[PDB]
Order: sequence, then structure tokens, then C-alpha cells
Amino acid sequence: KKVKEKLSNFLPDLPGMIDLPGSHDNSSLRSLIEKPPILSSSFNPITGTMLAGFRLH
Amino acid sequence: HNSSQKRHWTFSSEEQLARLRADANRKFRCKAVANGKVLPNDPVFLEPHEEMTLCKYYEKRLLEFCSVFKPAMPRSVVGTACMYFKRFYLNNSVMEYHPRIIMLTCAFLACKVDEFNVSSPQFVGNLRESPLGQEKALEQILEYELLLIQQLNFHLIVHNPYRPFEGFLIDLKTRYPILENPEILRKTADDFLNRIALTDAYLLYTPSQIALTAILSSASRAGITMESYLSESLMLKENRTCLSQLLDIMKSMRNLVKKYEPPRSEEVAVLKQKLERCHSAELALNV
Amino acid sequence: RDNLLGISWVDSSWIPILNSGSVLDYFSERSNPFYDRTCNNEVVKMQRLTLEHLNQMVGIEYILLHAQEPILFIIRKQQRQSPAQVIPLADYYIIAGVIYQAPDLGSVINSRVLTAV
Amino acid sequence: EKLDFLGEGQFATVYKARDKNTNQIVAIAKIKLGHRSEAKDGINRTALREIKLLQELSHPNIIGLLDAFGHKSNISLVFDFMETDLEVIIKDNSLVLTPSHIKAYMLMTLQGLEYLHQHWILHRDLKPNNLLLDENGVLKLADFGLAKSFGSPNRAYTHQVVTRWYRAPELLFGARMYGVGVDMWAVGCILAELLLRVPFLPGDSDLDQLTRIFETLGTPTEEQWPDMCSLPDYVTFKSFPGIPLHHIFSAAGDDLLDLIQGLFLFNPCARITATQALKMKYFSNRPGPTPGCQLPRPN
Amino acid sequence: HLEEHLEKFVENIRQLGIIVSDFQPSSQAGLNQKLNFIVTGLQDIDKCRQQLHDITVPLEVFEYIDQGRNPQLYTKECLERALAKNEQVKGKIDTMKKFKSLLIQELSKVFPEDMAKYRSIR
Amino acid sequence: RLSTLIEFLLHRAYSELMVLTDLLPRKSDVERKIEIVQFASRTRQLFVRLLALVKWANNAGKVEKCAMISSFLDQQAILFVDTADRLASLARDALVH
Amino acid sequence: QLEMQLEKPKPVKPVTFSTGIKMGQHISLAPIHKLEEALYEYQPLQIETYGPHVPELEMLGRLGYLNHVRAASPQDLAGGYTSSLACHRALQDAFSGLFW
Repeated sequence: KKVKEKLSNFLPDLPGMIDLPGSHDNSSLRSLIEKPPILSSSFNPITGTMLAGFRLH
Repeated sequence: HNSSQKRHWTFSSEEQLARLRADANRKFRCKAVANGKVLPNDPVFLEPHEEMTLCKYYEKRLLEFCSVFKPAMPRSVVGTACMYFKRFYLNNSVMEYHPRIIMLTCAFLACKVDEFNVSSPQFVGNLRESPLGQEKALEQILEYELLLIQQLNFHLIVHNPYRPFEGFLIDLKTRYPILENPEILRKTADDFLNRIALTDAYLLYTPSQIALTAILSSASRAGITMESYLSESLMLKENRTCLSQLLDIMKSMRNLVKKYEPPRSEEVAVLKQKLERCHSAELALNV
Repeated sequence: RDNLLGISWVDSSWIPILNSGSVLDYFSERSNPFYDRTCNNEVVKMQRLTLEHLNQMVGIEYILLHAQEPILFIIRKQQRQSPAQVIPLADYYIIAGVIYQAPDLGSVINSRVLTAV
Repeated sequence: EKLDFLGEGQFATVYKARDKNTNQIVAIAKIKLGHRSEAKDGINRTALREIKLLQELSHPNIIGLLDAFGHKSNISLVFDFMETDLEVIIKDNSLVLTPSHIKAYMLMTLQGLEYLHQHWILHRDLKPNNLLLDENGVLKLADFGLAKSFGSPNRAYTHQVVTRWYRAPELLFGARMYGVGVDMWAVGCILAELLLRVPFLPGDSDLDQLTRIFETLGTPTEEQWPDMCSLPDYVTFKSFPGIPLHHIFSAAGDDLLDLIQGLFLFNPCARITATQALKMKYFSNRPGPTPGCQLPRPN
Repeated sequence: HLEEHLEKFVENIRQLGIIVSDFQPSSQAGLNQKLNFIVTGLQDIDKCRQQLHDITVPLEVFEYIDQGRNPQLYTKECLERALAKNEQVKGKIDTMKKFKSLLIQELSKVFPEDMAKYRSIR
Repeated sequence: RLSTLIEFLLHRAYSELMVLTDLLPRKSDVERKIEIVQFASRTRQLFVRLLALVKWANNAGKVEKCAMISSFLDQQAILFVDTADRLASLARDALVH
Repeated sequence: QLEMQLEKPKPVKPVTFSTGIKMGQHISLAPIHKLEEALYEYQPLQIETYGPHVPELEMLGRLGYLNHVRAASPQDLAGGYTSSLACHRALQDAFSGLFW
């Protein structure tokens, strides 16, 4: 069978350019699987300051 | 302290201290009046000498609390704590921070800096309080710990008059044979040192000179004088001049010790009732 | 150590396994009077790899000058003040797996005239 | 005014910027802790030590707690921003492989160590990093979290402290007491790395690191400081024939050969002292220590 | 297993959040950030579930994902290299079989009685 | 190993989101929406690559068997070359002397 | 591009050879280089104080006495910290100051 099935049919449901490579993405956050990030702090709860920061317009 | 740091925090003479305490008392009084919670000069406001007397009796109680700590405590840690407490009320007033919270906190911060690595059960066990009330105090202790360093100007090192004592006695075992087996000298000197610690001596005099003066007082009380040791220190710079300064400092130290006395408990309880009523008065800070 | 011009150093094993790439290694075998531990090619060997590091550094770098495949392999000792700055110190030439120091055009002539006269 | 977010730290977070006051560049620290317990221990011991020790230690080769505030729960510590760090610099593929520059780095580190030893306060944990290089390049020491005073009175001296790869042999045994020895052996391993270009002795965990320390310097002789097995926890290590310093780092100028042999000497008593090392003739030699104007800079 | 569907719902919520915060919104769009934080909490629960699952994955999966292909291509390439090594080894053994046959043929030509006794003994 | 990567990815995501929420009131809100959707793209890429991982988690064991096969056949190839090598070391070293 | 890049400009004139043919083409030689920068910050004397003084090694009555609260002890001595370090810290600290 064809094995060039897209990184779609594989990762198909997620929106956006899933097929696009990490180099094209140019995202510091994406560079993480290759070298594991350190767990400096445990996950924290959401705060009112965050909502005040956003709230759209 | 050729290590500087305390070179900035060595207040030079009696009057400046008096003035600073007085000014902080005025400062709190004024902030409160301006806030306008009360009309100026009401009964509640305290007086600086009364505040100082209450502080000294409560501090003697704090020293007993340090002594009854279940784990063995180095004399360095107790001293560090007292010094930290005196220096704290040179910037603020008794009412702004209740003395009990300040005492307990000085003690925990002190233990953390001096590497006593205290066990958490040992600290809670020493306090004779209900676990829930001790935890309420511990919550305040956290906030007041950061508050202490803020008003301590982040200057944490404290020179403790002990190390010099051991050192001078080794010099004793070596340079001068005129005196011998100076250990009677050792205990009496300790007695003079606790009495010296209760005074503003830590703030004014140099700690090494404080230890030397304790040794000299012990010697005079028992039958020996160290003119010859003073003479080996004269084998040094200033030629004749060093000795006059040493003698003047020794005389002033003796005078403060003879004049200093524990505040009477009858007077102290009156003061306590007044302060308690005072913190029970409405402060409330901000929204 | 009396006279470096009058010393010759060799080793049979390295002789059959000799190639343009290994000439520096043969000079580097250590316990060789001509070469020294102070040279940086030795400092490099202590570290990992060798490339343009002789230009990044600028010091004692023994480098091959001219090479004939079978036997002739001439080595030159340079002292660099900076990249693109070379100062030649001496030349050691290897003939038939035998290392000699290149005689000065004048020390050789002085000794020669002395013996004849 | 926070202007940059360099990132989080082991027990702290850092931001780079200009403060409420002057426009000068500085690095700002924010206190980090697990405050979940309703019985928190207030501030951490590492923080307490670091702040006062840095404030006291003022030297051209020591960083210092300059300004310090804390109106909110937050405690703010002010330290000058530095260029980078020797460790990543030599970690990277040889960009500007230079030799007398290594000697200049060693001189700055040794002057800082001499000042700290004179002030009577051991730097408990020099690690390869935790050493910072500024724009001028004067290198001043930095991480001060694990340090402690060392004095005549007997007290519980903390144990098993320095990072495994850089560990003093007496500490590796399990010794209850210590002296300038830890800091000296560690500068020694950092020099080792600058010359060798990769870390000297690799230890996955305590015992393996002690084994390699022994393999690199051979079995310590009985004459060395007998009681080496009489300290509280010792295991006879392999009876290595032993290798000369010439073996592990193959070569360099022998003066460097001597400083190394000396920092290494096994008897903690003989581990060379700071003043002693500066006085070594290697520093006063024909190779000149770099002023730092020409000190190598990467990106 | 369940970590896939959980992280998929998280990613879809992230996409809807990006769409909503991309648009000016009268409604409290802080619900998007709250759902993102709750998705991080459910991802922590999924990390507990990944401690339950204990998956071990090679790095070349991560690198082919970086190239943006299917990791199914990495499966095909591992299968192809397995068949390549099996083909090469069977071929070497087959040439040894043909060589043994040729050798016993020629030695039976040149040494009759000895190869006769060998074919007897086998 | 994927559990450690999952935990580290969740940690880095939550920490970067914490930095974003810290600068959220700080940043100019109009361009902060752009920075938010950029961060949302970052998180979506992290999560879709994790989705590719947990997709391949069904195909993990077959690749484990393929690694076993490849190791075995490499071992038999080294056996062939070792036999030829020891015969050469017989024929050129021991019999000449 | 005939003028933009080389396009056989310096490839034409080659001046015979000065690298393989013969290395005697140098001729024009020069040097005269100087720097004058060596032996900097060898001195280690940064000693500061506002106090009297005391030597690092004792070899005196204090070393002969060798007595502290617990004197010295053998097993921990491997630990180093010979009482020597001990009296030095003690005295130095005590002497620190004495005159503000």
C-alpha cells in the first residue's frame, strides 16, 4: 500500500498546518521533544490576573 | 569587623540611638493621626522609654525561651537572635509589630541563617502552645520573616562576642605567664557577658573589645590586672594613645552594667495591659 | 640535548606504517629529541580533534612543509603571533624514517672549514 | 521595570532589566519556593546564605548583592548582568581554541578563591558552571547557595554536598569535617577540563565517581595520609598501578604540569593553598595572562 | 489510549480558543484560557495515566515527526531493513550451499573412494 | 520514555503559559492577542506531535521485533566474517612459522 | 558579472608559482612586531583590616598547647580541619575590630 499517507489521515483532526516541519514553524517551544525541558516548577492554578490580562476587547 | 558590612551598621554613640528610637515612635504616631483614625495625642499612644522597658522584659523572657529549646543550641544562634531583635525596633515601633510575633520570628530566621538545620517537630515541641494557635502564629511568622529582612536592610551577618573570647584565652595560655589557668576568669567573664548582652553594648562597642573588657573585669574582681597584656597590645601602633581609648571604653561599659537593672514585673504588667489594648485598637492597613 | 643538530631518532614499527597523514604523528611519538611536549600539536592531541585550531591558536605548530610519498617528509617549526602571521623557527627533515635537523648554511660550513684546516 | 525573561532557575526565576530607578542594566531575581504547606519554613536556607554572603563578599572577582527589596511576598535580589559563562564557552566546539587565555581565566578564578578563603567563608559548591563571564571578561564567582562558614567550634558540618562530577576525595569518603580542601580540588577539576576540553572524571553516582577519581590519580599511597581508610566510610578501591598527570592530559608547559600535580596532592593537608598557588612561578612566567581586552568571545 | 483522546480534545479546545481570541468577543473569552488551564490539569491527569501506560519510544520517531511525515514511514523502513538483512543473509548462506555442492562434485571427480566414504558417513 | 516526555512537555507548556499570563496584562492588548494566537500555535504544534507519538504507540512493538531481527542478522554476518578471519590467521601466521 | 565578480580576472595572471614550484618567492620580508604585556597581577597582597595582626602558621606555644574545648581528635583528622585551622579562625575573628 502507499506509505506516503499524509501527516494527515495521521494527525488529521487537529486544525492548522500539522504537516509543516519544526524548522518552518520556527518555534522555540516546539524544540522540546529533541531535548527534554527541566520541570523547574509544578503546574499552578489559573488566577484572576490572567483573565484581567485577556478578556479580549 | 575588618570584614566590613557591620561597618555601616555600627551606630557610634548613645544619643543617636536615643534619637532614632524616639523618631520611630513619632513616625507611627503621626501616620496614625494623619490617617485620622484618632484625634492627635489620645491616651493610647505610648512613650518610648516605656516601650523600651516592655521590650527588655519581654526579651529576657525570649532568652529563657531560647535556653529551653529542646535541641541543644549554640550560643552564637541565641545571640544572633537577640541582636536581630534589638536592631528591628530601631527602625519601627512596638505597636506596629507585636513583640511576640517579632520574637518568635527572629528566632526562626536566626536558626535558618546560622545553619542549625532545626527539625520542624523540635521547634513546634518547644513552644508551649496549642497546635492550632501555633499554626496561626506560624502563618504570621512567614509574612513577618520577609518583613524583618526588608527593615533589616538585608544586612544579616551578626558578630557574636564568643569567638573572640576563645581567642583571647588562647593568647592567654601563650603570651603571658603572669596570670595562670585563667578559667575562674572564664566563668566570671561569661557572667559579665550575659549582663553586657542585655545592654546597648552590642550596638555601640566593638565585640572583640567587649570580650577583652569582660576578661579585664573578671581579672579586677578576682585579683589580677592585665597591665602587662595591655602592654603587649601597646607593643603596637598609636604608641601610647591606644591605652587611653581602651580605659575609657572599659569605664563606660562598667557604668552601663552597674546602672542597668531588670524592669520590675509590677510595672511591666501595667505596660503590657496598655500595649495589648493598643494593638486591640483599630489599625487595618489598606484595600 | 647537547647538540640537537647532532642527534638522530628512529623507530621501526612506525616505519612501514608511514604516510603523508602520519608524518606529524611519527615526529610526535614522544621521547623524540627534536619535538617537544610544549608544542601545541601535543596540546591538541590532549584535547579532541584537530582542524583550523592551529590558526585559532597562534603558537608552536609543527607542520609538514614538503612531502615525497615514499621517504622524504620535511617538517617545519613555526611560531605564530596571530592568524595569517607565521615565523619559521627550524626545519627537521626525515629521510628513510630517519629524522635529522636541517643544518644552517653557516654552522655546517664553519665545522667543515675547521676539520679541513 | 522588568524588560526581559531570561528564564526560571533551580530555586529562583530571573528577569533582566532596568529597575524602578537608574537605566543601568542589571539582572533581577525573584524568590522561588514550595509554599504549599500551611507551615512553610519561610525562606530557604540556600537563599538566606547566598544573600548575606554575596552582600559581605565584595571583591573585583566576586559578584555582590547590591540593591535588595521585598514589598510583596516577592523578595527581590539585584546582581549585575554578566556576558555568559566559561562552561558553555569551552563546552562549544572549538570556536577560538586559545591557550594563554585559559591561564588568564585560571588567574581570575584563583584571585576570587583567595579573597573568599581570606574572608573565612568556604564556597561550598563551585561547579563547572556557576562561574560567570562578564562583557569585560573579568570573571567573578557567583552561585553561593551551598556555602557555609568554617570555624573552630565543632558543629554538624553538612555532608555529601558538591556536584558528583566535581567532588573532593575526602567528601567522597564520608568525612564529618572539612577545610579549604573542597574548593581547591574543585578548581582543580575545572582547570582539568579547560586543558582536556571535556570533563576529567565522570561519575554516574557516588561510588562510580570515587572509582574514577582513584583510577585517574592511582591508588593513594599508604604514606599519603594514612587514615584515608580510617575516616568513617572507606572501601578499598582498585589497586591501580597508577598513571602520571602526563597520562591523563597528555601535555602542556610543565609549570601547568606542576600546578596540577599540586592541587591534586591527596593529603587534604597538602592540597595547595590559594596564596600558595598564586605564588607559584607559573603565573609569573614568559607566557602573559590575557588582560581581558583580547579575551575570547563567541556569538 | 485515553491520553490520545484527552490531548485531542485539548488541542481542539486550543484551536477554538485561538479562533475566539482571534475574534473580538463580547462574551467572557477568559473561559477559553480557563479551559486551557483545565486541559493542562487533565493533561497532568493524563501524565499520571502515562505513568500507568509507560510507553518507550525511539528518538527517530521524534525526528521523523520533525520532518512531518508519518511515523508509519519509519515502521515501513524498519520492516524494509529487516527484510534487507534477511535477504542478504539468506543469499550468503545460499552461495555457501552452492559452493559446498560444487566442491563435493569436483572432489568426487578427483577422489572417488574418499568422497564415496564421506557420502556414506555424511 | 514517552511518559517522561509527556510530563516534560506539559511542564514546559504550563510554564510558558504562566510567562504569557504574566506578560498578558503587561503587553499591549491589541498585539497581545497576536502573541496569544502565536502561543496557541506553539501549543497546538506540541500537542499534535504528541498526538503523532501516541498514534505510533500501537506500532511500537513491531519495531521492537524488527530491532531484534536486525541485531540477530548482524550477529550472523559477524560470525561469517570471523570464520574467514580466523582461517586467514591460521593460513598466514601459524603455519608459516 | 564580468565586472561584478572575478570572471577570470586574478585567475589569468598567476605569477608562475609561489607555493608548490618554489617557496623562495617570499623575498619581500617584514616583521617589527611588539606588545610589551607580561607578568600582570602576579602580586597576591590584597590584605585589608582595621585590627591588630596574627600569623597563619603557629609553631608557637598555641600549637604546643594544642588544646581547644575538645582539643584535637584522630579519626576526624582525616577530615582535615587540623585544630590549626581552628585556632586561626578563632583568633582572627576575635582580633577583628577592637577599634571602630
